Amino acid sequence: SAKNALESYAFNMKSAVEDEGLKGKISEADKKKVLDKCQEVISWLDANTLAEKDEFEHKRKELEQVCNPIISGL
Repeated sequence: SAKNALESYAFNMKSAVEDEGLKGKISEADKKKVLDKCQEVISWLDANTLAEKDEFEHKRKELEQVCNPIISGL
């Protein structure tokens, strides 16, 4: 269930930056970029549930790279 993993992961990063406390711990730009990216994958997840595992696996890598610069300061 790489789809479930991906969406939860994207939800998690999105929730973390958009968290009412972490919202002042991360910079607006990082918060924005990861949220937008999380929305990108999340809206894609909803569209490509039939994707292969590697599609999500790569999407995970993508999402990780967007949140990574933000998570490294969180």
